Amino acid sequence: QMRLPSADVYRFAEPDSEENIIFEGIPIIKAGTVIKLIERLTYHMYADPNFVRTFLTTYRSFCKPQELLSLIIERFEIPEPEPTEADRIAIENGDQPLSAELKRFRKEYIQPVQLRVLNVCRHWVEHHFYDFERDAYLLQRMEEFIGTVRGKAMKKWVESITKIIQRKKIAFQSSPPTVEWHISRPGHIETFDLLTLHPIEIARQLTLLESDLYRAVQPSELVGSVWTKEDKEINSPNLLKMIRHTTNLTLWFEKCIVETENLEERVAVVSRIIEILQVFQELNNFNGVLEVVSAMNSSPVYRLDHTFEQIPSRQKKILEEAHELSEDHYKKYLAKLRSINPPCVPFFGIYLTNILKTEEGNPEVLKRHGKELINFSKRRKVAEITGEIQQYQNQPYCLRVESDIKRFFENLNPMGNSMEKEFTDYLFNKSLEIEPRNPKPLPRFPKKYSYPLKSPGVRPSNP
Repeated sequence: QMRLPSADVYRFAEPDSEENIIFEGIPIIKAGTVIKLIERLTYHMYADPNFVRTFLTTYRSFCKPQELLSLIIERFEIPEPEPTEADRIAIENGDQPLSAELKRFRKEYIQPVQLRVLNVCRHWVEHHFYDFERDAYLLQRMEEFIGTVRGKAMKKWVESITKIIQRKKIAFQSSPPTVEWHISRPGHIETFDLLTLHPIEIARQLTLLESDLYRAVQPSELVGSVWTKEDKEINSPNLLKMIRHTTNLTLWFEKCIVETENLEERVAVVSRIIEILQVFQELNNFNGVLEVVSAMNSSPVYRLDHTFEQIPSRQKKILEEAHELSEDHYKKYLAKLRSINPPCVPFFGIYLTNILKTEEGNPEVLKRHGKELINFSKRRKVAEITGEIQQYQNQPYCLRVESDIKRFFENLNPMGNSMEKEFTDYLFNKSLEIEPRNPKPLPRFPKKYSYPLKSPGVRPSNP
């Protein structure tokens, strides 16, 4: 083969050994030092698409962005062998032509490695620009590096990378159905509520909202269970925003239910929420369907036997059928998802559960002769889970946004100023009040709504 740089001048020349890289054409990396991982992330022998994508999605769980950039730049700066004093003089004179060995080295090692590095930089800014958005110094270094790279073969890469960075920094194929209105009138946000807005529109606007929340979540926000750790707000902003939306919506449904003390009005409320679930299902917004199921199964709501006994049989069946989605480890849901095409808002809860388990259930590193190697197979397993999330992030819903309804829901704050525990306890105590435990009979309560409770139904007013 050909002689690579000396270890005392280039760190990525160290031959592979059982102590620096472990494998599972193109072998699969199981573990290794950051150095070897980076070496293979830009291997000169061949391209490694799957490793590049997996590495860029999960590296933060084992290497800082600043250090990664330093490492790939260090990788890029390949030194050439130093000449002797005899060779130096031989060059001043016209003694010999350019070393065929050096020519080969430049062509077979340096150029290919350098191109691999630029390919990583390209994928980095294209799929994970948020690293540079969150760290200005990082963006400066990258731009400085790319901005000084010079070479005929690399010009095209510099151009491409530069274009992506620029556009990142600055930053209906069909007629949608007519917006539906019920009691509340357009523009009159003061009357907006669960029973006053049209159930169809509540479902549509929530689907649009949830679709956007979903599409913004990046896989790296789940890697290393970072959304549950100290720097969660920085590493998982999009994921938290969606989780919080879900918590708030579920709590809002529960709230609407238990605060409606009159039995007939509460039955009306539950029935309307189920109608909303019907439209969520209609739009393939499983996230929404399950938020409803979650509310119905909550401590304060599930125990309201007199309320569920009073809802229409047809809706009891509709709720039962949807409830089956989560049953037995989401067996029915997972099967249903496999044959679904977008637009769709998948249930996210499952991804979080699986990752938490995979993250806790696997070792951060792998011991070899006492040396800690990064367990890359673990990262590949997590990437397998997150890779599924991106499936429905590219197709928008053909539904028109209603800015006022959208705002109403973006601002939902069921808990008011009270805290989590305090509110959850309040809801359960409200449940016990409207439907007391066994011995005590069901007390009657006065109506709280002054408008009709009759639902307009979930069939769009197309005519």
